[PDB]
Amino acid sequence: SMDENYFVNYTFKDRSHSGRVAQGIMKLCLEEELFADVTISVEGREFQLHRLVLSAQSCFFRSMFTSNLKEAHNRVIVLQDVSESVFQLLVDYIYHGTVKLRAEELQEIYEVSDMYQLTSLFEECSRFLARTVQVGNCLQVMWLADRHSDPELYTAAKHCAKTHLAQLQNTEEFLHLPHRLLTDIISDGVPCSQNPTEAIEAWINFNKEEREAFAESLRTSLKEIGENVHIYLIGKESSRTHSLAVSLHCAEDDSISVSGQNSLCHQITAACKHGGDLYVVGGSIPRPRRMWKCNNATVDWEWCAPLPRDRLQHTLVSVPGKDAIYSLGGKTLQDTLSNAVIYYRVGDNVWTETTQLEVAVSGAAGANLNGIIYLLGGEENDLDFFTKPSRLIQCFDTETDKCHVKPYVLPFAGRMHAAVHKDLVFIVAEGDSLVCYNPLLDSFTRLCLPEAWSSAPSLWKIASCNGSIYVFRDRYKKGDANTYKLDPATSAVTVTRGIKVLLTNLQFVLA
Amino acid sequence: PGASMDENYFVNYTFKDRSHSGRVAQGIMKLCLEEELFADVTISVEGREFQLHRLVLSAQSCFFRSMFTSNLKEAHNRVIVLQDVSESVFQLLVDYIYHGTVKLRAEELQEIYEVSDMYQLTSLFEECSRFLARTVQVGNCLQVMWLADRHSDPELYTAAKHCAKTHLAQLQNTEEFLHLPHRLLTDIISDGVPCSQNPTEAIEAWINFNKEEREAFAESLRTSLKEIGENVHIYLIGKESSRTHSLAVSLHCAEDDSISVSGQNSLCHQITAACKHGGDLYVVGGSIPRPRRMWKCNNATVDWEWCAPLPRDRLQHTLVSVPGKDAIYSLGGKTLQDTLSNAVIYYRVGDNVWTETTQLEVAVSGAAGANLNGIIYLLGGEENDLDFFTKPSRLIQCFDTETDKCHVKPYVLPFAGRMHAAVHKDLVFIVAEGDSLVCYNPLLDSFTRLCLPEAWSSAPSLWKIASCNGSIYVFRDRYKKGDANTYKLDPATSAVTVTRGIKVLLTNLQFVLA
Amino acid sequence: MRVGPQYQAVVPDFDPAKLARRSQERDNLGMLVWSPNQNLSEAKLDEYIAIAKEKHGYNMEQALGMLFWHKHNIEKSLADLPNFTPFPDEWTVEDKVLFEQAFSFHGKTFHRIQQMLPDKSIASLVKFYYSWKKT
Amino acid sequence: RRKVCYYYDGDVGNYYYGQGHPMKPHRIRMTHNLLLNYGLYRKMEIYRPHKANAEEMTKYHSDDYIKFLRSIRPDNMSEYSKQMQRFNVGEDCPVFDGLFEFCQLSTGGSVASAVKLNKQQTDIAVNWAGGLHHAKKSEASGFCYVNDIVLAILELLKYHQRVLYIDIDIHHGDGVEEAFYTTDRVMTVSFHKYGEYFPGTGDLRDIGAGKGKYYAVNYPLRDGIDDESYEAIFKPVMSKVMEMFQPSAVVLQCGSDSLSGDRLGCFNLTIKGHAKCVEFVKSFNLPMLMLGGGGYTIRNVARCWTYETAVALDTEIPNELPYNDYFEYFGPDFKLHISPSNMTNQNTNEYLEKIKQRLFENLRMLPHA
Ligand SMILES: O=P(O)(O)O[C@H]1[C@H](OP(=O)(O)O)[C@@H](OP(=O)(O)O)[C@H](OP(=O)(O)O)[C@@H](OP(=O)(O)O)[C@H]1OP(=O)(O)O
Ligand SMILES: [Zn+2]
Repeated sequence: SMDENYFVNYTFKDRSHSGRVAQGIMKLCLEEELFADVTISVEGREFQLHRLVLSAQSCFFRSMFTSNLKEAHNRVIVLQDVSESVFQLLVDYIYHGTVKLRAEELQEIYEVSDMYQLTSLFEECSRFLARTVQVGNCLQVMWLADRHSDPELYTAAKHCAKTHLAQLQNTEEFLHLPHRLLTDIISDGVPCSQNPTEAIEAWINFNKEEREAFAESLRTSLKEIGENVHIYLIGKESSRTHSLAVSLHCAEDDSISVSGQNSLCHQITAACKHGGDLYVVGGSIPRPRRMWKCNNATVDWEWCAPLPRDRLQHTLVSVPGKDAIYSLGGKTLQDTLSNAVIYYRVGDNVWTETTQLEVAVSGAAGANLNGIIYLLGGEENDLDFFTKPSRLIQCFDTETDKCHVKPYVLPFAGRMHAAVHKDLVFIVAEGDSLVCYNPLLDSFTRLCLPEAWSSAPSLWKIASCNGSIYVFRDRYKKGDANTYKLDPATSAVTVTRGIKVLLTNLQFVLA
Repeated sequence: PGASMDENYFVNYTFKDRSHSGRVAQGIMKLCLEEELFADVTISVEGREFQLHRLVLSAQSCFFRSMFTSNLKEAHNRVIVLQDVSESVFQLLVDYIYHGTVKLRAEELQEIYEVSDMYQLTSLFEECSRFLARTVQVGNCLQVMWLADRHSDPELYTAAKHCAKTHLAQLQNTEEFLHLPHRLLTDIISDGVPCSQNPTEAIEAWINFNKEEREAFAESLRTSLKEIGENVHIYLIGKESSRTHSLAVSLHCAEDDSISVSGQNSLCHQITAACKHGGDLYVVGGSIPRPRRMWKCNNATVDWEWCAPLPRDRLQHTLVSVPGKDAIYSLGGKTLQDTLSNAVIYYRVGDNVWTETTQLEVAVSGAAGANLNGIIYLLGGEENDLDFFTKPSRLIQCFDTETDKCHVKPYVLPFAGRMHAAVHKDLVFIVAEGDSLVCYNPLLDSFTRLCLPEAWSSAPSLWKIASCNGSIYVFRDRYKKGDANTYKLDPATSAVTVTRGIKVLLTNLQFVLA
Repeated sequence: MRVGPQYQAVVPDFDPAKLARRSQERDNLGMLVWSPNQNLSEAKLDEYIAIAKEKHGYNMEQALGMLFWHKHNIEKSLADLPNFTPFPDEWTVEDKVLFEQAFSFHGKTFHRIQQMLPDKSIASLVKFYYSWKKT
Repeated sequence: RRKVCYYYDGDVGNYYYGQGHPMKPHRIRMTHNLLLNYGLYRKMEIYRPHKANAEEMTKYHSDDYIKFLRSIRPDNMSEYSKQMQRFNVGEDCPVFDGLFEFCQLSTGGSVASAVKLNKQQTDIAVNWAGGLHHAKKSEASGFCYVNDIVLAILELLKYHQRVLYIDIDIHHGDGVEEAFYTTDRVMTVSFHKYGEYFPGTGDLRDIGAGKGKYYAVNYPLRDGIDDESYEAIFKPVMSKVMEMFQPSAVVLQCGSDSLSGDRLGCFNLTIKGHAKCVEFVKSFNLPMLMLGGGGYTIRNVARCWTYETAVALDTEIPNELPYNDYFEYFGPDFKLHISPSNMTNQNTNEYLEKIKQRLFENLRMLPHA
């Protein structure tokens, strides 16, 4: 400001004022319970609350308190649509901002926060509900999201119910759901193996008299799609110097079977799976430039545009939102780390360069999350001309093309593998450790792991498929091919049968 | 963020909201001011009636919390009368308490200071103390002495003590000095007074004011008297037109706004950087292609001394002096192969050994370096881009010497290129091309352009800035034949006064050190 | 960029007085197979090429190499064309089937192909492979 | 008129680098096959290059390296592990049958062209087989075994006071630039992409050393340069180089891997933009030598080199492709010229202007001839 002088006249803005006010309000409202002026009664329990903070936090309480009714002027106000525990948790959230969310009462908190217009808690409860949806309560969550006009949760429930449409066939709530919900879940595109025609005919046959008129509309609005629960495996055989690309298809029985197998005559430096297509980079390498695209149906190889620069151990991240493949970081042939970022347009077969990274890393783990690319771990550039294992977090916003390094740090360092599941990043590092990373709250939750993994200190590859997390072993013994499925709800581990591939070395496992 | 074992995102976990504090603050400000709802307590000052909320007041100030929780009927009374604070200052305090911003000004500063001390508003009190230390002068240094002594404020007291002891000779005839308590005089003379101020005359005058009561303190005052020498200086390093040897001039700033030459020295090598450490001058030079020699000049002896050579060869690097650790820092610079360098090295005077520390985020060459309570700021300079060439830079890089950690501030300077910066009190004054002077406050992270008379627009010449006893002097880089213009800048009123008493046979002023 | 006697080349010195001797003493290190003739019409050459390619099976290069042998004499070349057979790599039907099987099994690894076709050199196999892949 | 000698061998097309190796020397054969069908050979002298013996190759390369090359065979590969480690023969440059025969053919073509051009018999000599410019003095690199550009230049130096070497391949001509890094008799100008590209040399500050200071010129470029930018940076820099250096012979390395759509190159040049460089160089009326080298999309290479040989003879050629032995390879468009891609040009005007001005400032310091 040109009109302000720091020796006579200037304005003073305090950056710690908001935090100080919040902490003072919390301390004065909870620890001593002072200056209480409105009383709320829930199920016989008496709450002494301050109308100012409640009115500033939510619009509903402001509307009720500013009304001209005698009840607003009354000291005691009764509430009957909430329980004691839920209202206590709500008051805790309003006064502190820290709320302990439990799955048993998530539905109640979701409904009540919608009623009281607490936006942030409603959004967090919606995210928790979208995580927790399973095949058991998919239609109930459909109904809830439609009632409360929540698009994200409704879309998540639609995606979960659409891909398990055959199993929902023999449930009463599937037969009883209105015509609009069925139209929405069908027109989204049901996979061919689920037999949507059986679902349509059964829904019609539930009550033929009152439902026959909707047959033509359902058939016209029907759209069907094909199979992509593929987990791509790139490996090298012990007796061969070429690369083998094996694509596995996951069944509903939790058995994994090989659907195809391809051989490439070139070494591979990096690989990513975009949609249903597999892209590999490798060029008989003092020269990482060539790229080849494999399609499952063709069982062949198609060459794509070469890399604008040849780098070793870069991270290839697939971004279906912008229909692009990103190459981030990576070493150079002169052993100097590079921070160049380049993205490849699948439609136009053209590369482009964007803003460089803040910190150069090589061999990082790249995870795409709602169009934002996270670079996890890798190897930093040590000041004394060498490289050290890294633990920093880098966030790349593809919509804005702006990158920034997170102030937080991973529990471990070094080489790691990242798999995105729902709204979380699961990262597996050396030493049999699994970390569940939530970027919105920016917190870590280590998952317990069975002692059988301690026999050898081998690295583990993690891949996510149709809502299940699979953990693979990098080194396979002769006749010993172990693939561990992980259930994140209870941290259970189940061995999966049906896998027998002569891949001694699993170079890359792609989700 | 620790990896909690008992928390998982599918069964049970703790949701912590980081936008809650800002939302609560904004909502409470809006409700309390724009709509004026839920008014609970009433405060009356000089007949003017304010409606306030006891919750916010008790949340921000402990005095109001203690006042509101009393069992007396006045606490439960709807109206409460305050008679110590003026209405305007209380309005400013309410504005600060609710909104969080307040328009500080010099006319109400002392009253705001005292009242904010009474009401236990720590942040506003500290900011007012800083702003009062900035504006201290010789005319009211003793009043600030007494104020900071009453209010138990060490930083303001130290600043006032420095200003008063560095101008003790001007306070000899002042009426306030004659009435000064003996403890204050003991503290002002025991801190170390320059011998040019004649402290013994001050003691003699103070005793002669009232001999019948101050005679017993004569021996204690004389025994506790501590004196140091004299070196108020602004080294000017430059080259003459007729000679190829750099000539260094050490000027002495008199108390009557006259700058007199104290001595001069000549060196027979090219110098690429220079800095002023304590009372001594340090220069880095050497013939091409080996500019890695230090030369230390002592003003007491007017002699050159050899020091430890630089660890590596550099050009146009920035040298700053950090008296906190008794070190000299070299920041950025260019290599002999025309490549910008981000290497940082620091030299210890006591150990005469150079050591390398962490590198910068972005390498710069020729950037201005300013010291601030141990934090080194790099301003302007040149940065390399597209792709082998250099571009004028406007980034501000902060180097914290305690943790040896460097950062880049999100904001950028109003201009770019080469610039000269001189730290003044708590502010960094930057002068660049185009007759532009900007006052930069790192604490509030804001800039204030300083209007400058059109006499600077006669020629497009660069300017160098220096600080001496809290007075800002700005020099012209190019001296015409017989023309040596030096302006004293008063930042309170942006007034520029031509100074006299300077004769200088310099054509190019390579560096100005303060 | 490395500098040293073990990296750079030994550039000879330039002697102006020695220019007219070395060149006239050095033989042309190449064999001439065709030279342009300005007295020959393009239509006659096209007709001769077509006749050689169709009636006698000569390819593009061999017919013109033979034409230069008679000093651009079209009549003599046509008369002597049937007297010489343009010897190809005698790949029989069995040889083609065997090479197809070898390509199907071992791919473009011509060293392994040579194991099952010992009478065919690696160069011959490579030459045949690129002509075979056209179909 | 203008006499052009073309060096082709029918055996150089039968060498296989390996499975999926980018460099297939068979691209030369259909390059000749297009020449035989366009009718360009009517106005061209065709020669068969002799096999240069190891004595001719020792003028630049060390004797032990050439002894290894002539002694190495795939059937005794395991007996020379230390040699392969020392001489960088392996994954970069695979051992194949006829390695030394291929090297002999390339260097014989280049040296014979230099000798024929050196007798003032012909003005332009065309040798697409050679042009390998990455091989160092005692180690192979970048699919190049024996550096034949340097041997051809050394043959030219016996009569020409100054020889100017012009590179337009996307990669830096590190072998020849290294070979003549301390010589004022050869000026090597190279247009290449800088950054991470192989071999990561040819910086803007690489201007030689010793007597050769300011006698080596490097122009580092960026991704996706178009025809207009390439012409606008080639014409003035070449004009300044020819005005200051004043050469007596030109050796042009018409690398075809800078085209739009290669397997390895990332430029955006079309065939017209590539041939404009050769047409501009040919107009200076100097004893000129063209060699190939580079190029890894075989059909584009054949089209580009057929056009290059067509512009050497100042002969216009039809855009449609006449029927030949490799007609099916050029489908489905069946046209000589290739369209540019949609690649974004990263060579901003300011970047090219600054680089060109820096090069001009460097060239002013070159002493007058
Ligand atoms: O030019 P195209 O007809 O498209 O085919 C080539 C050819 O393969 P095919 O003739 O079997 O299709 C190459 O093989 P060779 O002739 O050298 O044996 C092969 O190269 P590699 O052998 O080195 O794999 C190359 O593939 P690529 O460029 O991926 O290496 C591939 O071209 P496409 O990639 O277009 O199929
Ligand atoms: Zn190349």
